[PDB]
Amino acid sequence: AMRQCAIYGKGGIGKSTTTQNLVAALAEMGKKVMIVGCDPKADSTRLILHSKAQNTIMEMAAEAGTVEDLELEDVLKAGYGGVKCVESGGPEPGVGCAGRGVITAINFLEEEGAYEDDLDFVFYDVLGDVVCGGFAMPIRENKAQEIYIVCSGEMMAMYAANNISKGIVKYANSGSVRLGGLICNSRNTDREDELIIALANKLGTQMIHFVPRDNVVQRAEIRRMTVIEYDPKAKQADEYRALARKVVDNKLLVIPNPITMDELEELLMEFGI
Amino acid sequence: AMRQCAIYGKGGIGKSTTTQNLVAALAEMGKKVMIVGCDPKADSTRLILHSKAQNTIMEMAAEAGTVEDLELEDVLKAGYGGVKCVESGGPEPGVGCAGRGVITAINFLEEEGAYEDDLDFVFYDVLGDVVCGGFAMPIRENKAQEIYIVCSGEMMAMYAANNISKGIVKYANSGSVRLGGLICNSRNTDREDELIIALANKLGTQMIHFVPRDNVVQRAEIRRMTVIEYDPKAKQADEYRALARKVVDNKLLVIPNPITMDELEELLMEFGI
Ligand SMILES: Nc1ncnc2c1ncn2[C@@H]1O[C@H](COP(=O)(O)OP(=O)(O)O)[C@@H](O)[C@H]1O
Ligand SMILES: Nc1ncnc2c1ncn2[C@@H]1O[C@H](COP(=O)(O)OP(=O)(O)O)[C@@H](O)[C@H]1O
Ligand SMILES: [Mg+2]
Ligand SMILES: [Mg+2]
Repeated sequence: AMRQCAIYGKGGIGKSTTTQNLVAALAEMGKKVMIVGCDPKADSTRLILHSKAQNTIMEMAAEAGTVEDLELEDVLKAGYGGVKCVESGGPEPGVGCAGRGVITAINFLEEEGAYEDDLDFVFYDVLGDVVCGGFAMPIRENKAQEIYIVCSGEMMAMYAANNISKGIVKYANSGSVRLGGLICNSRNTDREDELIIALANKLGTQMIHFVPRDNVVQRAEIRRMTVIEYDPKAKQADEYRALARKVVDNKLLVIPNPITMDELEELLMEFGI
Repeated sequence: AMRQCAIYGKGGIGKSTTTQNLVAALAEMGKKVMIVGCDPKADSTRLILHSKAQNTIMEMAAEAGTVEDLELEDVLKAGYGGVKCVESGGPEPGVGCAGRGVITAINFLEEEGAYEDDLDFVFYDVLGDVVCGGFAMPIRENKAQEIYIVCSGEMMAMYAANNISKGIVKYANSGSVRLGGLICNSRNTDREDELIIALANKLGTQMIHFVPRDNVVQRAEIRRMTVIEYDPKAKQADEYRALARKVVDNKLLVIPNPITMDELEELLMEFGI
């Protein structure tokens, strides 16, 4: 078996930094992991591959003729800890549907046998500002059973978490997609941990980890690495190791309870952020 | 004539706060303005209307039967300074296309004669994390001739500005949609103004104004008002008045020059943010 997890959240909140560092810690632990980038920014694998980014399935299919002319060994690339990496891509802005590459990529990976038994985890890194088209497909089509939402005390980040939760509820009658937890990516504000714990409780889930804001992230990313690889002794490395451990051990997967706008505003008012 | 302007940018960057405060300053100046909300969050008019939010065209059409059973006087609501307000709405998460309500709303407003000659400005407040579907329609279908992008020194906010610019270039052979400027909504970081000026120059536009981060915004919004209405003597009120004046006087509308990821990273590296 393998656990299929998707990391959702608003743009800029820390999905790709958190996912790649979490996955590096899992690989350091001995797990076999694949990352599938589902964000048109297409830089969700650069820290594993030590790269600028990664050429996308959409791009490679266009140069090869069809997606059928691609081989899995041409598209999947291995980096730190043997983590396997692939990027979906998407159409250029103003053209088509921004999420159409996610559908092409996930179907290609399934057909070409990328979901080999020795994998322990697959992580999809998914744009979450809209929940439609290919960005909704991991939920609609039962591709990611465990959704973890990266957020912060920022109202827009919590709004996005509630919006993604509504999409999970909408498809609860089919498949087995569930909310596994919230990950707080700190803005270095007071009581922020308590705020995200309270939001998780209202939704029916948990805060799986509070990730501190730490400048070592920027120093590692300037060098195209995870903190795990760049400085294994860093305090922040131990934070990602704690997050990875709790994801491995997590057994709470729920159909969430989305909240009203009044509840959100009451949370922010109360915690004085 | 009326000037048709759209405010784009990543989620949470300050589109709705900036737009409503800019428009309030325009109304204080004697201009007649309409705001059209084109973001599914649907709170783009609350500070003009002193409201929680505003019921959307999608919602009202569903309760009335069809969009044809709606009258313009039922949908448009006037608030501070006589500013007229309407919200598009959108489908619930996981269902349909998140931008489909924008198409319905703009077509309804055009057909029902909302673009009456005495209007001086229309502002569309548009989600900009993806440029597709209804969110691309103001550009694709020539609805907003003047695009102003709210951003900040945050890499994701500048990436979004570049992405929106690519969509403008894609439709430059038809209609007259142009980039009018960047608005820096400060994160209170050093040389941030210089950073956004440099980005604007690379794209071929200008920084039309640097909006400071000021807690009076939160104090005004807790009371469902613009800063213009809440505290007309505030320093921040004068900032929005300066922004409004420069939008009125702006004559630079360009087909922008999108930049590469290397150029963006060089900007951040250089300005040491
Ligand atoms: N815990 C953290 N501490 C410091 N910087 C962070 C942290 N998490 C994310 N960042 C920075 O935030 C920016 C955006 O993160 P990213 O993972 O690219 O967001 P997303 O993938 O959600 O768009 C990156 O520059 C990243 O280095
Ligand atoms: N200049 C500013 N100073 C202080 N707070 C701001 C400023 N601009 C925006 N905000 C706050 O940022 C948050 C998001 O702004 P908003 O306009 O709702 O973003 P968007 O419409 O782009 O999603 C709001 O809570 C708003 O009060
Ligand atoms: Mg990312
Ligand atoms: Mg808004």
